[PDB]
Amino acid sequence: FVPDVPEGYVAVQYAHRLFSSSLANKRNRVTYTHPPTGMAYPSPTGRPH
Amino acid sequence: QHVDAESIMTAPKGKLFHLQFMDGLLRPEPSAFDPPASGEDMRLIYPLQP
Amino acid sequence: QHVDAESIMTAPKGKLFHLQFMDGLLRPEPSAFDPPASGEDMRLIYPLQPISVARSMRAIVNHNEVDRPRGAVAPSSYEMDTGTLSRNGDLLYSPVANG
Repeated sequence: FVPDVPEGYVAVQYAHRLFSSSLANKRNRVTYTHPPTGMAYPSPTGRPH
Repeated sequence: QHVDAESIMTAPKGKLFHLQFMDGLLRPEPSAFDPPASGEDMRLIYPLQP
Repeated sequence: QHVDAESIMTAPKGKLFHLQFMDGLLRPEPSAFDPPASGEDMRLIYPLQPISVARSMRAIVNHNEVDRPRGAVAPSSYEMDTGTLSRNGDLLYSPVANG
């Protein structure tokens, strides 16, 4: 079994440039910036599929 | 102190719980160059009232 | 160490002084609510020339807000162009353009 990727997902090559330190509510969180939207998400929760 | 969700869902009615809440207003800001720590703080139980 | 202005104005010529300088770039920021301290830091002696002439790199750290810390210094491209040994034995950098 190989689970199929769901309809809503966006393919994204891993790169060291995607991940970075950032301020977010008084913590130096490991933010990921989504390459399409450009939006930064410090939390592992709530990131785009 | 910490209140397990187990005891919250399984105590007899009339048990009086003692939840604690942080006021985060005076929490220190992290140093600008300090590396991010792993982990995410979480809160499962919340009030319905102020 | 500290160099007294007295010794600076009164040493015989040819004395070799050893001044020290702080790089303040990585200095910690004060807490937002912490009370101000009394006092003022001061510096009486200064260079007439750039001092960090040997500096290859600076501030190898991340800043949590900005894309790079101000005054951060990447290594020169020349530190890393292995180039080629030439037929003479002379070292060369890589050609900048073809031919």
